Amino acid sequence: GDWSFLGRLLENAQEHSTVIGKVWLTVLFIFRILVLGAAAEEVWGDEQSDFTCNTQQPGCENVCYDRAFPISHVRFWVLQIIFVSTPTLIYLGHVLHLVRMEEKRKRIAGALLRTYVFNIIFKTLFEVGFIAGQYFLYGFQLKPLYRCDRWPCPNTVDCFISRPTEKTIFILFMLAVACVSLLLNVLEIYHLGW
Amino acid sequence: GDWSFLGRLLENAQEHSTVIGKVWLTVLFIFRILVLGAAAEEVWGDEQSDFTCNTQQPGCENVCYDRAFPISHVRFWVLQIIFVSTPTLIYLGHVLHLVRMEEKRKRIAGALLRTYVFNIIFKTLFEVGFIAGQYFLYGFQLKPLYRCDRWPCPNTVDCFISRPTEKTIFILFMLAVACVSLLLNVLEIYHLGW
Amino acid sequence: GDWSFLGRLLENAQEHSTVIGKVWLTVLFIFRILVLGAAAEEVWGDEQSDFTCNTQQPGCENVCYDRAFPISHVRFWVLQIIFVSTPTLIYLGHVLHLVRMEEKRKRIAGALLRTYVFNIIFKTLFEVGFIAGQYFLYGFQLKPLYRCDRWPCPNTVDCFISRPTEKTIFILFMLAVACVSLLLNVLEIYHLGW
Amino acid sequence: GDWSFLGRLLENAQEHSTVIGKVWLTVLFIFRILVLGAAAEEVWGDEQSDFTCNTQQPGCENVCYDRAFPISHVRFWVLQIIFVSTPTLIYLGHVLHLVRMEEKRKRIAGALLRTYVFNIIFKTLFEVGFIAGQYFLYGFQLKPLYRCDRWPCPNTVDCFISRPTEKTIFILFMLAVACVSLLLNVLEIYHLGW
Amino acid sequence: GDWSFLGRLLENAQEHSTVIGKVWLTVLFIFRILVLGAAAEEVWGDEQSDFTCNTQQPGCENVCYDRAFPISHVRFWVLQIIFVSTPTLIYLGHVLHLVRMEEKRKRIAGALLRTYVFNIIFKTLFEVGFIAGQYFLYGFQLKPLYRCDRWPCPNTVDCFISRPTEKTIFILFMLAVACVSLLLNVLEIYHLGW
Amino acid sequence: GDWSFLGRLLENAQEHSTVIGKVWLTVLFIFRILVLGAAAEEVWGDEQSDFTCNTQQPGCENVCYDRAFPISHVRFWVLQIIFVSTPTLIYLGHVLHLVRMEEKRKRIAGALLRTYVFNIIFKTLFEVGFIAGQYFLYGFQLKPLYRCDRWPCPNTVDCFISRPTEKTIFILFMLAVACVSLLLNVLEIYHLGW
Ligand SMILES: CCCCCCCCCCCCCC(=O)OC[C@H](COP(=O)([O-])OCC[N+](C)(C)C)OC(=O)CCCCCCCCCCCCC
Ligand SMILES: CCCCCCCCCCCCCC(=O)OC[C@H](COP(=O)([O-])OCC[N+](C)(C)C)OC(=O)CCCCCCCCCCCCC
Ligand SMILES: CCCCCCCCCCCCCC(=O)OC[C@H](COP(=O)([O-])OCC[N+](C)(C)C)OC(=O)CCCCCCCCCCCCC
Ligand SMILES: CCCCCCCCCCCCCC(=O)OC[C@H](COP(=O)([O-])OCC[N+](C)(C)C)OC(=O)CCCCCCCCCCCCC
Ligand SMILES: CCCCCCCCCCCCCC(=O)OC[C@H](COP(=O)([O-])OCC[N+](C)(C)C)OC(=O)CCCCCCCCCCCCC
Ligand SMILES: CCCCCCCCCCCCCC(=O)OC[C@H](COP(=O)([O-])OCC[N+](C)(C)C)OC(=O)CCCCCCCCCCCCC
Repeated sequence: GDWSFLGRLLENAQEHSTVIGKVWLTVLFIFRILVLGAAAEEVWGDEQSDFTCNTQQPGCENVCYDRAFPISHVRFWVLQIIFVSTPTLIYLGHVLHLVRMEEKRKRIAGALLRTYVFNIIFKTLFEVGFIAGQYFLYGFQLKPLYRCDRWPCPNTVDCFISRPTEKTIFILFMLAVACVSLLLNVLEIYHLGW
Repeated sequence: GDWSFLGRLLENAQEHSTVIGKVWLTVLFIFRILVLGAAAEEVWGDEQSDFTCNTQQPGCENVCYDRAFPISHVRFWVLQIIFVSTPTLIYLGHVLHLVRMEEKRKRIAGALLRTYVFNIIFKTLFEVGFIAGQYFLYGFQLKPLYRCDRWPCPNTVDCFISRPTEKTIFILFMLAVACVSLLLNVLEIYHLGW
Repeated sequence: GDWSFLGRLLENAQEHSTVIGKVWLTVLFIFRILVLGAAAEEVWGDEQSDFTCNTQQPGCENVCYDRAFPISHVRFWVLQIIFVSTPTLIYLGHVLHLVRMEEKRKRIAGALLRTYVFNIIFKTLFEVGFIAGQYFLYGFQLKPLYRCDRWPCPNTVDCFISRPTEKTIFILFMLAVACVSLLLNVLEIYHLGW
Repeated sequence: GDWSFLGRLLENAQEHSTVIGKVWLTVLFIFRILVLGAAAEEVWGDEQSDFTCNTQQPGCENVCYDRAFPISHVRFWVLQIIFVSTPTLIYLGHVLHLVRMEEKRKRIAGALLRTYVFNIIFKTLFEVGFIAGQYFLYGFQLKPLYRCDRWPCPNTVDCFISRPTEKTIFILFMLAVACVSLLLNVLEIYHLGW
Repeated sequence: GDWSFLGRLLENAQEHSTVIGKVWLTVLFIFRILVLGAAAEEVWGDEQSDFTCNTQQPGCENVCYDRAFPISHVRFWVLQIIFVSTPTLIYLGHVLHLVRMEEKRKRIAGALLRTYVFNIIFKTLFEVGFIAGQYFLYGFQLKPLYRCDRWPCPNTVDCFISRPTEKTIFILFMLAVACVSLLLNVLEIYHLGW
Repeated sequence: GDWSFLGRLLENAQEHSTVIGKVWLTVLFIFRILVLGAAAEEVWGDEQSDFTCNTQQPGCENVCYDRAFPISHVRFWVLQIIFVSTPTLIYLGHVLHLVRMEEKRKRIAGALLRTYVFNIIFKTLFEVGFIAGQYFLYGFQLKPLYRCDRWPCPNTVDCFISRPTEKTIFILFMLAVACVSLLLNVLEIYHLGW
């Protein structure tokens, strides 16, 4: 998609953020947004086209793909990116507001300190939450075979998924990127406190 | 699509708007435009391609998809974005006109105050209206099965929709974003009055 | 498509135009160009792919789609945009030429006044003309069923169109946008005269 | 495609050219490049996909499409644009070279006059030539039916073309644009001579 | 594809190059890169999709397309562009290095002269080489029929190619462009020597 | 995909890097990123669409493509580019941090020297590693035939790959580019030490 607006906002965040925060933003842009655009979106292009079920029942493939993949992985990662980014926008807005107020009348202390720490907190929580949701929804291994018993499918039908190994690889890659982001938030807290 | 022109106009609106207004515009750009471009448009890519009806009647799938989905959701959201944005453009134009007039001769009071409040009002009305239209047209749950009795379909035919669960998720996501926009307009009114 | 060049020219037109003219250009960019790019072009993507005729005759679907839709709607709107825009480019060029001449030697009167009024006139005429052509070619309701008797089709065949309801909606939307443009040209004339 | 580089060069040409030349370049950008990108390329998207021949012979559709359409129209127009543009680049380069030489040492006369006139000449010749080639290759009406007798086709087979009416419309549109370009070159010559 | 980076580098090369070199770069950008992007890539879009073999043997079309077209033409031209461009980048880098060194301490002679001449030489060699490779691999006429005897094909099968005439036209066009580039390099050498 | 952000970061790296480093970055941008975008991604577009297995077993093609190509080549190259780039970003960040610190108070020595050398080291290791992984996973020749015995396939089935020769060519091209990158890192080390 088009991430230019968010790109500008997060560059401005880089202008006003800790070094570890800059590392976090660079990770976000290179290892998550870029990887989705260049690589992952082409793996999931034929997710439903190349999803094959051994049946002659109309509508069984559709409902079985819907049950196998309620939300697609790529979409889930998109939402994860947006949500983990939002706190940074909040902090950047607080900063610009204080700057405008100073200008009206006539560098991390007071409200900025607290707000930044809270930003860190929320980023961490959201990240952990998406990780856990991904685990409980799919785990971290996409098996080639999916057995479906949803109406209109007669008895249990066997269905086969496109590119399970490649998808598995990218699932783990993005999970590792998320864990790196968590480590970076922890390091930022430590740096602040000491 | 290409939202760059609107992007520039709404950035200019950010230059001249309340803090809560800036939050509203950031929500608009990140949670609605971006989500449509990156995520939702790929969910609805195969809306009619993967729409399957259990019949051998030529033309039944077409008329049954037309009856099930008169306007697509993504298109409806596009129109919603445009319409909720228009008032902001009107207010921005009023502002630039007053600036040009001052320049000819030789900061929210008088006409700007009223016009801004009215902008808020219209944004709210339009938002609520689209929400209600969405509800009365589709509700907020897209069932996998759609039973169609429209000519040329013989008797009632069963038809099956692509990605009902994912579409349901995104419907609710966008509804929640709209409700957040409403809360923001209310907060802006309150801030003005007090 | 790519409207950037025209975008720049019409922004320059905004630099030199009446307030109502600025409103007209904003309408052009937001409600016509943007709507086509984001929404309408995806409705008409499968116009011929999902056009189904109940026959086993080779070539009947092609000739029946050609007879049903001689020019596609989206293409017609593209041409409408270009043509209604041209006068504005003519006026902008007259303006830049006078500016260059002043520069050589060493704000709406004389030739600029007349030329601007004529621009208005032409914009109006073209708009009305496209509206009427659209009406006489298609009307403003796209029926799902189209009965075709063109060779090689044997006797009369029934053919079915993709997304008739959505297309009908967008037809009316664009017609209303055109009528708004007409009202704006009328208002601009009135403002000039008084 | 991507016409940005050529766009920049021809904008520079506008910086150094007659008023009628500026009109010519605006015509080139709006009525030929833009129309191809936004409209014509979508008419010819399914030129071979929706080309249907009434036969069961493998390879007959391919050779019959190749014989019906040796070069596609859109490609022919692309080449026409490039070739009619080249002279303008030559003149612009002559100009920049003279400017650089003046700079080394320490507004249409001499070499610039001749070179510009010759540019006009070549533009005219190329235009007329492409027009005539288009006529002799296709004429200006694309008939729906094409009868093909090329091996491997057995006896004569009937083949049917996609969107003949729409293609016919756009053929005539582009021909009229080319004739307007010719009129503009003639007017430029007249302006120079008088 | 995206040629913007290379575009910037070669514009910088234009800043520091002979007039004939500027002509060469303009040829490169307009007649080779642009033609590929706008025109040729759409001719070769369905190279394998519309490649039809008269057989019922699974896998024969794949191996016969692979034997007929080991490397596609468009890809070959892409590589040709890259390779003929590289020397220019080398010369530009030599230039910028000398400029930086002058800056540290505190216009074609010495090392720059030799390096530029060598650039010319390499460009010529590479060009000639690609031309000859194209000839020995395909010649300059793409016949519609290709007879294939590669396993798993039983005996010899007849296979038919998409758009042979159009491809033939573009092959010759690009060959002529390459010969023009050669003439330009020769002219540049002559200009230097005299 | 979209490499603009990385492009900016690596341009900044060029601002602060050795000449051989600049050559390395130019190689990265021209011979790896550009080649993937313009050429390789179109070779691997139909990797699974045109993958044909001689069987009537549902799901055998999917599992046999997954076993033949666990990760696609293009995706592997994408990851290779990202990883070999990361060290350069680390070094650039170290540099900008030292610059900011100098600014607070009031050119390759100390920490910058070590960090740069380590960057070189890591780039080399990663490169070699990806090379070896590519070899052990696929080798450097993609055979047309792949024999598959994975469930649900009955006994051993023959499967055929799209464009094996072209893919083989590009595999070797990218391997040679990687070896050139290795030579450049070695040359940079030598230049530093002497
Ligand atoms: C503010 C934070 C709010 C958090 C709210 C959490 C709400 C949790 C509701 C718990 C209801 C559980 C009941 C249930 O769900 O019924 C079981 C059903 C799965 O059925 P199954 O066991 O057969 O396996 C499924 C196999 N299949 C994947 C092929 C289908 O559904 C599942 O378990 C899938 C559950 C997926 C949960 C996704 C949570 C996303 C959290 C995002 C947080 C973002 C923070 C900003
Ligand atoms: C300035 C504001 C003007 C507002 C004008 C509102 C006009 C309301 C006209 C009321 C006519 C009702 C009669 C009717 O419509 O016949 C019923 C028919 C649905 O048939 P059904 O009951 O079988 O279920 C349908 C199930 N199916 C979805 C699968 C097809 O159609 C429906 O109800 C669908 C109705 C959808 C209404 C959409 C309203 C959009 C408002 C946008 C506001 C924007 C403000 C800027
Ligand atoms: C400078 C201005 C010049 C204006 C020139 C106007 C020329 C008018 C020529 C009049 C000839 C009428 C004879 C005729 O056309 O035979 C009837 C035939 C339709 O047959 P049908 O009755 O069975 O229904 C058709 C149903 N079907 C749509 C499914 C096919 O064709 C039609 O009526 C369709 C006619 C469509 C007219 C489109 C006019 C566009 C104007 C654009 C103006 C732009 C200004 C800048
Ligand atoms: C520097 C200027 C050089 C100009 C060189 C002109 C060379 C002319 C060669 C004359 C040879 C004629 C013999 C011939 O060609 O055999 C006839 C054959 C058509 O067979 P057919 O009669 O059955 O109808 C064809 C029906 N079908 C279209 C469905 C296939 O081919 C045709 O006539 C098609 C001929 C198409 C000519 C295209 C000329 C393009 C000029 C571009 C100028 C650009 C200037 C910068
Ligand atoms: C630094 C410069 C290094 C240059 C190295 C040149 C190496 C030449 C190796 C010579 C081996 C010849 C043996 C051979 O190849 O066996 C014959 C076989 C073709 O079989 P066939 O006769 O049946 O016809 C083929 C018909 N079919 C196209 C449908 C398949 O293959 C062919 O001849 C096709 C040969 C294609 C050669 C392409 C050379 C590209 C040069 C690029 C230079 C770039 C400079 C920067
Ligand atoms: C920090 C560095 C960590 C490096 C960790 C290396 C871990 C190595 C694990 C070794 C396990 C070997 C067991 C195994 O794998 O079972 C054999 C199985 C292949 O079965 P097969 O023999 O039948 O042939 C396969 C033919 N087929 C391609 C059509 C499927 O799998 C294979 O061998 C394929 C193995 C592919 C290895 C890819 C390594 C990528 C390294 C990237 C380094 C990036 C540095 C930043």
